[PDB]
Amino acid sequence: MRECISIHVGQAGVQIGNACWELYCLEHGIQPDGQMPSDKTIGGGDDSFNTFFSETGAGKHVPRAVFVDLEPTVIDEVRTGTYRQLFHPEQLITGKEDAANNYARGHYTIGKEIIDLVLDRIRKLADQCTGLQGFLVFHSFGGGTGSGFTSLLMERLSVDYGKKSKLEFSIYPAPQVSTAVVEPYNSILTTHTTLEHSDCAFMVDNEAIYDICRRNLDIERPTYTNLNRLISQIVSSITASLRFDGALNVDLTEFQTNLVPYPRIHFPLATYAPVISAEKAYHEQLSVAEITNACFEPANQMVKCDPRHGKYMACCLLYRGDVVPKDVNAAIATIKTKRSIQFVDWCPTGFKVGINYQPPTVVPGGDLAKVQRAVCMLSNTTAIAEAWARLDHKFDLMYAKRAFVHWYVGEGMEEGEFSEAREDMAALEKDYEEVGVDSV
Amino acid sequence: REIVHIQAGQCGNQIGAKFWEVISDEHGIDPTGSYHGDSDLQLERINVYYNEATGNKYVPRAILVDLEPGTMDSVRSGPFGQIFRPDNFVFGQSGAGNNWAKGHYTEGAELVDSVLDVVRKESESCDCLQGFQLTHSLGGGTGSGMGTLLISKIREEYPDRIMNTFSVMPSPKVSDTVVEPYNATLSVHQLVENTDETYCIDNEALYDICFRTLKLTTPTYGDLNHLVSATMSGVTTCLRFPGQLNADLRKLAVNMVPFPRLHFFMPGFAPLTSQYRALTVPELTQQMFDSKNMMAACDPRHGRYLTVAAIFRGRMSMKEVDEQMLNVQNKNSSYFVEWIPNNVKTAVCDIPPRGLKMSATFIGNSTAIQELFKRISEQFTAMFRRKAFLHWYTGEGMDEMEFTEAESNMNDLVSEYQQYQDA
Ligand SMILES: Nc1nc2c(ncn2[C@@H]2O[C@H](COP(=O)(O)OP(=O)(O)OP(=O)(O)O)[C@@H](O)[C@H]2O)c(=O)[nH]1
Ligand SMILES: Nc1nc2c(ncn2[C@@H]2O[C@H](COP(=O)(O)OP(=O)(O)O)[C@@H](O)[C@H]2O)c(=O)[nH]1
Ligand SMILES: [Ca+2]
Ligand SMILES: [Ca+2]
Ligand SMILES: [Mg+2]
Ligand SMILES: [Mg+2]
Repeated sequence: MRECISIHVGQAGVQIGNACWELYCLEHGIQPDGQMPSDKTIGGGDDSFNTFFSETGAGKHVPRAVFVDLEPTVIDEVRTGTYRQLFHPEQLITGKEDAANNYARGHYTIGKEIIDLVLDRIRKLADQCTGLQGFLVFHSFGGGTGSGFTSLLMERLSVDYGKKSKLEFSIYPAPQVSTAVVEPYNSILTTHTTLEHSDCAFMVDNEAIYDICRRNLDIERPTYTNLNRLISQIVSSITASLRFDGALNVDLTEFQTNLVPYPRIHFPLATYAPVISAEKAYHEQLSVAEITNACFEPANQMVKCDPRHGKYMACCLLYRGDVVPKDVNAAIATIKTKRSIQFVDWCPTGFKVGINYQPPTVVPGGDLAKVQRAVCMLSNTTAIAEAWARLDHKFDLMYAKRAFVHWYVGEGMEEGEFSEAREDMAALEKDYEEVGVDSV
Repeated sequence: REIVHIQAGQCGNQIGAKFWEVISDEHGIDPTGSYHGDSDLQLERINVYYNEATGNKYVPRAILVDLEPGTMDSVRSGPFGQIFRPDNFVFGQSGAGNNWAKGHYTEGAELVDSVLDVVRKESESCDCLQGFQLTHSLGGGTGSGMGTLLISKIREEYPDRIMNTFSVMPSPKVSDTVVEPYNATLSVHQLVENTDETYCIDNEALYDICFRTLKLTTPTYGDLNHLVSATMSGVTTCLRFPGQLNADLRKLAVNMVPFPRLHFFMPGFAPLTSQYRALTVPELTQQMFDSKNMMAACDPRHGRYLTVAAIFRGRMSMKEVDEQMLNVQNKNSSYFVEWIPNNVKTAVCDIPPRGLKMSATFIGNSTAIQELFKRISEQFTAMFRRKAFLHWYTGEGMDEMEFTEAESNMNDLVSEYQQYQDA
C-alpha cells in the first residue's frame, strides 16, 4: 500500500521524469529491462520501493507513472531510449499537435481531446493500487501543455479522486533557457487554476539550477540534461522517505504537516547540498556540519529569493547517507547561533529531521561527484513570495498593453480569466505578507 | 481482579511492548508464555494481567491497536512478540497522520468497533474485571484521537469500571510535528472527563533525565522508554504482587483522587539508571522525592501534594522505610496539604526489579502538575490565535468551536489546581 502515481506533463515534465526514473532504478538496483535480482518476491510485494514500482509475474518492475505530452517527439525518445522496456506502451501517451506555448490550447483546444484518455490510463494504474496515497505531477509553468493541460488534469483529478493528495514539481521559468515570451502569462494562469487543487508544490527555478550548474559544477552553458540530473537528486531526496524505510526515516507526509500552515501557503523552498564536481570532491570529505551549513547559503536554493529577509514558518532537514543524529544536532546548534533564522511568532522554532541511510547515487557520465552523505532542506519561508512578485511584474508589463492576449482569446479565453488569475496572485502575495506579521 | 490492557498508536505500542517485556521477566514468564520462576509470589496475582491458556501458558490480557501496521509488525517480531494473542492485534492501514481528528472522528471511527469486539471478548472471560489500562501518547493521532475515542466507548459499555491511562505528553524538545499541542489539548479534555487515574509521562522530563542525569548525549526513544518501562513496573507493583495498600485500581483512586477532575499523577523513580553500588533507604527516599526523578517536568516546590503513594521494592528494613518516609514528611510538611491528614501512604514489595536490589517508585497528586497543562496551553494558544495548521482538522469535519472549548476546559483545569494550591 501507500502507492504513489507520478504524472509527467509536457517536455519539461517528461524529460525530468526520465532523469528521475533512471536515478530511481539505480538507487534500487533495477535494470533497464525492469528486472531487480535483489527482489525475491516475484509478481508483487509490500516493500518500500513498491510505492513507486509495480511488479509483473515475469519479474519486471514497472514505474507507477504516466507520461503525457501533446506532441510525440519527446516521449518518442522514451519509446526508443535506454529504458523503453521499463514502461508499458500505454503509460506513454502522445498527441500530434502541441499547445504552441499557449495555456488556452493546453487547457481547452488541444488538451480536451486527450484528457479522457489520460484519465483512463491513470485509472488503470490506480486500480492496481491497494492503498493509493496520492499523485506527483511534474510540469513546467511556461509551456502550453505544462501549464494548460496540467491545470485541466489537476481539476479533473480533484473530481475523480476527491481530496486525495496531489503534489507538484513545477518548473519556474528563466530567461537563459526559456522558449516563449508569454511564459509569465501561462505561469500565472496555471498557478491560479491549480492553487485550490494542489496540496503541496515544489517550485524549481531554472535560473537557480542554471547558476548552480555554472558555479558549483563549472558547466559553461548548462543543458536540460545538466539541469534535470540535478533536479533528479532533489526529487530523489524528497521521495526517498517513500521509497526506502529505516528507523530514523520520516515520511514525507509528516514533513507536510509542518510545511503547510494554511492551504494556500503550500510552496516549500528546497535547498540541496553538496553540489560538487568529482575534481573538487577528490580527497575532500564533506561532513554533516558542512552540508548542513550549505543549506542556508542562498546560492544553493532551488528558487532564487532571500530567506534572510523573510520569516520562517517551518524548517525540515532530509538527510541521506552516512549521517547520525548526534552530528546533525551539533550542526544545527552551530547554525542557529550564527545565521539569521527568524521564525514567525506563531510557529515553533525546532528543525524537523529525517535520515535515510541509503547513500546517494549518481548516474554514469554525470557531473555530480558521488558523496557519502547529502541533505535537502525544505523550509516554508515568506521569501518564496519573491518568485511570485517577479513573475507577477512581468505579467503586468505585458497585460497592461494586452500584448499577445489575442492568442488566448482566439482559442476561447476571456480577459476576465486573466484579471481573475492576476487578482488571485495578488491575494497570494498578500497572504504571504500577513502570515509574516507578528501577532497582536 | 482482572485488568484489561490496551495500547494504541506508535508510542502506546512501543511503551506497551516494553511494559510486557519487563513484568513478564518479573513474573518469570518467558517469551513463549511459559513460567520459569523460583518464587510463588510471581504467580499469586498473575491473573490480574495474564490469562492462563492451555498447557499452563500465560497470555497477556492485552489489546494492540493502531491505524497503520508498521509499529505493530515490529512488536510481533520483537523479543516478546510471540506472547501476545494473535487475535488481539487490531490494525488498519491508512494511519492518522498525527491528526487527532483522524483518530477520533474519521479513520478511527471505522476501526473502533472491531477493537471493542476484542475488549468484550477479554472482559467476558474475566471472573471479576476491575478496569482498563491504556498506554498512548497525546501528541499523535491514533493514541491521542482514537485512544480517547476508545475510552469514551469503553466507559459507555463499562461505566462502573475503573479507567487508567499512561499518557505520554508532548514536548517541543522531543517533537515529531508542530500540531502536538492541538492533539494534546483535545485529549486532556477527554481524559479529565473519562478517566479515573492518569499517569502524566512528560517527554520533556524523560529527555532531561536522559541528558542531564544519565549523561546520554543524544537520547533516543528507546532510552526514553527505558525510564517509562521502569516507572510502569513500579506503579503497578501493588497491583501485581501481594500487598495491603492500593492493591487494586479502585482503592488506588480512592486514596489518590480527592476531587474527580484532579486525577493526573506525577510519577517518579529511583535510582535513575540507563551500577553495582546499591543505595540506602535514606538515599532512595531523597531521590524518590527529588524533582530530577519526576517523570513530569514540574517542580513539586511550586505546588502542594494532595496525596502521595510510595512503593519500595527489595529486601530492606521496613522500620527504616517508615522512619525515612516520616522524616521527609516531617521536614517538608509545608508541601503537603494540611486538610488531608496522613495523605502519604507507603507500600513495600520484597521482589526488586531486574538489575537492582532496591528501588523506589513515586506517585504524587501535586497541584504543581498545572505547570504541565500551562505549558501545553501556551503552545496551543500561540498557534490557535492565528488559526495555524487548523485546516488539517477542519478538513476532517471539525469546527473551530471544538478547539475553543478544549482550550477553555484545560484552562479551567489549571485554575482548579490553583484553587487547592492556596487552600
Ligand atoms: N529544467 C528543465 N526545464 C525545461 C525542460 N524542458 C523545457 N523546460 C522549460 O519549460 C518551459 C517550456 O515548457 P515546455 O515543457 O518545454 O513546453 P510543453 O509543456 O511541452 O508545452 P507545449 O510545447 O507548448 O505544448 C521553458 O521555461 C523551458 O525552459 C527540461 O528538460 N528541464
Ligand atoms: N516516549 C515515547 N514517545 C513517543 C514514541 N513515539 C512517539 N512518541 C511521542 O508521541 C507523539 C507522537 O505520537 P505517535 O504515538 O507517534 O502517533 P500515533 O501513532 O498516531 O499515536 C510525539 O509527542 C512523540 O514525541 C516512543 O516510542 N516513546
Ligand atoms: Ca517484489
Ligand atoms: Ca475506509
Ligand atoms: Mg512541448
Ligand atoms: Mg509517530
